[PDB]
Amino acid sequence: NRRLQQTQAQVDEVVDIMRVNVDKVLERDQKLSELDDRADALQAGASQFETSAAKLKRKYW
Amino acid sequence: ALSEIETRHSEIIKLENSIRELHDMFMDMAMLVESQGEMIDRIEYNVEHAVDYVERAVSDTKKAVK
Amino acid sequence: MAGRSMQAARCPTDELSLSNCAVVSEKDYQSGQHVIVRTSPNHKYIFTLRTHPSVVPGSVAFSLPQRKWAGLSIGQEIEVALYSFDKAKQCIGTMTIEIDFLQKKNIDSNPYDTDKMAAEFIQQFNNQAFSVGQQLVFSFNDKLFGLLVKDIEAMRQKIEVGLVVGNSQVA
Amino acid sequence: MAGRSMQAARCPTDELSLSNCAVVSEKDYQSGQHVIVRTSPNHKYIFTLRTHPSVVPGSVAFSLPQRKWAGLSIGQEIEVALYSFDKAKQCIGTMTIEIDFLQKKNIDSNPYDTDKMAAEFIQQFNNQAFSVGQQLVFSFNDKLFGLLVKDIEAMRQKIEVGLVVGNSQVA
Amino acid sequence: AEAMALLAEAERKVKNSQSFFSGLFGGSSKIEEACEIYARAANMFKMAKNWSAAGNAFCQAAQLHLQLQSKHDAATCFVDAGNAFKKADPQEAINCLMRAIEIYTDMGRFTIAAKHHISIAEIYETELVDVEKAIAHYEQSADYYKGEESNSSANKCLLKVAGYAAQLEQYQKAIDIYEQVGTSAMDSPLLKYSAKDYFFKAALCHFCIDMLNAKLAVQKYEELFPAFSDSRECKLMKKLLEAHEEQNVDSYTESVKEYDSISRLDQWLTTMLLRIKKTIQGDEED
Amino acid sequence: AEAMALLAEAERKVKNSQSFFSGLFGGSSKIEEACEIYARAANMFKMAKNWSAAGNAFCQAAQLHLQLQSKHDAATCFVDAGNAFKKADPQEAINCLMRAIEIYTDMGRFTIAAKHHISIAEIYETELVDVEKAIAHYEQSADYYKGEESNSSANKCLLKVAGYAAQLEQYQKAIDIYEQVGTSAMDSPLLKYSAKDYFFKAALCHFCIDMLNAKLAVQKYEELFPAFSDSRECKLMKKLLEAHEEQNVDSYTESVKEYDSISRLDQWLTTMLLRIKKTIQGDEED
Repeated sequence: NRRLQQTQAQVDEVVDIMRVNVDKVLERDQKLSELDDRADALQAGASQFETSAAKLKRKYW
Repeated sequence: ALSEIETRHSEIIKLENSIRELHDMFMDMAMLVESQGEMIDRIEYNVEHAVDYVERAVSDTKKAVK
Repeated sequence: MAGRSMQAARCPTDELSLSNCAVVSEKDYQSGQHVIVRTSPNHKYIFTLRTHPSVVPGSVAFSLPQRKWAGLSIGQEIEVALYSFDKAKQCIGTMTIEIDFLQKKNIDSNPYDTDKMAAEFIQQFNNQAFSVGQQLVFSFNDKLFGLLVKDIEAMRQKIEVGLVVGNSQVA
Repeated sequence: MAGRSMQAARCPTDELSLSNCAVVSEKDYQSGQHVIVRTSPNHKYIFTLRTHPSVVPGSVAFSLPQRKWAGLSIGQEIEVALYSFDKAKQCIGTMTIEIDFLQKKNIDSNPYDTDKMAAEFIQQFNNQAFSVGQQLVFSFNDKLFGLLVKDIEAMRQKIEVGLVVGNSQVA
Repeated sequence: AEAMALLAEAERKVKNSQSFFSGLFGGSSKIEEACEIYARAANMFKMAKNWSAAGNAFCQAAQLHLQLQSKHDAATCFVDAGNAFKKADPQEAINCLMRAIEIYTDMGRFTIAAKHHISIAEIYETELVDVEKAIAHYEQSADYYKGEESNSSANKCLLKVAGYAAQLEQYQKAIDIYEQVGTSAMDSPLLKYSAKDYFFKAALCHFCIDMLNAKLAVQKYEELFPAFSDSRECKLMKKLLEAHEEQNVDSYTESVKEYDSISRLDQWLTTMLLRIKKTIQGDEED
Repeated sequence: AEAMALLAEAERKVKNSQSFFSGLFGGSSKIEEACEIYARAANMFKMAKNWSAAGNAFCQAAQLHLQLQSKHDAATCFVDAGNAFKKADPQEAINCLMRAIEIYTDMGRFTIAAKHHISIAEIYETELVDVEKAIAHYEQSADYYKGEESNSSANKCLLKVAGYAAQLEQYQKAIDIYEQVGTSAMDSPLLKYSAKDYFFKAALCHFCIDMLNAKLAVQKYEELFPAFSDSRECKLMKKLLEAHEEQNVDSYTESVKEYDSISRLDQWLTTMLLRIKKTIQGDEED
């Protein structure tokens, strides 16, 4: 009977951990999401700049 | 004693399923680790590429003055 | 005498470990003087010194019992300072001690003459410092025991720390 | 024979420590010769030499059991001189030995056939010197013991020191 | 390449050019150079483990950066300074951070304003020990997170707010927070598992309520026998509510003794359970 | 398309221009061109599985890149070179990394410096078998991580440090590390769990202490029966302490004999358990 209640809380001990782990995946949701979109809009404003730079090249080179 | 084998039962069933709930988390979590593992596939993609566009930007600008 | 920093160490041989004396170096103190080891703002203990070649200058060595009574730790820096008793009031004349086999690994059912114990006790633990509740080891016939001071009387007032002398009775 | 001063060291390994042989260097003596350690006018001990590629020239290594018998310490001055026994009246033919577990924490109740011990004892401690009251360790079936020569007899004549041979019976 | 050397040149560089120095032009070009200098100094200062020097160095480069008009990277420098002083020996750990947020806030950067807002409330509690000022921050910060729809962090902060609000006697103002973060958690079939603890806390926090605020919150909670996660929330609670409505400080203290086996009580719970045990004792023999 | 061809064109141009060659402007672009060349060469070398050549080629492109003005992209190249030599057959894998960090370090970049610093020590142990230098790196790197208030990684490194430091002989230097990583583990209730093992390790490490350094470290510990996890920490320790204080090399060896059932004995523990097992025998016959 001892080994029984012994294993009980031990399992629950891991359950309490998953809790924190779940709170960790939520953080990885906020970051990736917003960031992935920002860095994605980066190539947009970066590409355009590379374009205008091409003009500065054909007039100053 | 019946009071033991019985208490054991209700306790074991309250031990396995206690893992069930935990098992459910490993399920959702794993499904999320792979889910969010997609964004990273784009992050790595964008990042390096963003450096390619910027690298071409810093080059032309420098040669636009020389 | 005012005070000086030192470092705890381990007891050199076994004999000194059976004398309940703080083994020190011959370049710092001398065998016979008393000191008050300071560990914490609320921990003051008194020991008896006994020099030995093995000892390293700037470090005091204690035995297992002592180190388990003062709560020391080899590595920690303690503040040792000389101490002098008021013999004309602190000398011990009658002190009760609790004895019991130190190691239950060598317990026997053989009788031990106490009359020959108190005689050898003062014969080895003479002119030394003892406190109430202090723990140490006694070597009777090369047999280790566990002593524990319970009550101390002078030559009648009861004190906490005393100085066992020649004419000192023990129970 | 002139006798040269040596320095007491520690036995190389535990193998030679179970043979009770004064381990020396091949650059000094040779396996088989006998020597007599001298620490004082009233203290003469005889040991059996056994070279080993781990001995320092000008020093003899002794095992703990030997040091607890001849009263030797690691780092003391001693004089060693060649000793030639008299195979005419000093040969061992019957030597009683007091055997007992060396390690008090390895005592069992298993049976040990003596007939097997005597045969293995002479097959390992052959052509060696054994004195009365000498202490050593015996390795029987990977088990440490504490032998103690109580009496020695020549091929009945009692002797203080003898030389175990191939046809030597032990009890 | 010496720290002091750089600090010096930096000084000779940072100064509105005028007279012979100014010549024909100048301005930002100089002050910027100085910024890079001090940063280069702060670098080797954190090297030799001076910290104090490194931190103050970053403060220099940062403040100078503002004198050039570049709040962004400036504030970031303010962060390097804050992290320096924090993991250093002097103070300023709090000032730098406030000086960083004042920038991230007006510049229209709340995502970060809250990121360091929580670090701030974390230091103002674990260091300064100013719970009343920490809560103000944990809160306003959660407000921002809620604006970014970062429900998660919003909850992280709310949990902090209520958690310390209960230690600060603010029990009712804590349960309200648990009710909100509790209702704003059921929406996600991933927080249902965590939504328990919220109800447990809210049902434990008592603003000395005489009615059944707890006997009601325990009911609002949906439980069934087949639960095993629930066994660590209301099952106990109900037994505590009866142990309070009956002034029995033996059934409550025995139940906390049993429950303290299948699920250990953190410092928080202990402090509150103790506070409730006291509301019972101080009411019995009396 | 030929490596040996590009390697040739890359050399005859990587020469500081002067006189008539210089023409009008310098050659900050020439050096960069050569770099792209060697990169393309090392590129095909890695295709021909000639790794060694790829590595030395990258070393060339890297070194040249520094001769320009780009420490960043250079250091990264040093990393490519190390990756090659590492998966390759020659050495140099260690040099490239030292140079890489050299740059990330002088640039002010400690985060990434430590990222490669641990990689370094990890190579200097499981490969070069240089634990004495590996610890030096695991440590300095953990210091950098601690400088970035990144407790998480800082501990990852410290564990390595103390772990192998105990294998060597550094027991006190190990326990100290466990005490630090232990105290800096309780602040975060998300590590509460692991905190045991730290105390188990620290209590096992014995710098030849004949006292109750461990009996006192186990007393300082916060176990409490109701909590189960601890069962795999101090419980055993107590029994071992008794088996040490009674010079019983049987009770200790039997205790570890039983504990290996309820809890698997990893290599580390074993090596140390045997070491303590030797301290006991080395006290029985002394």
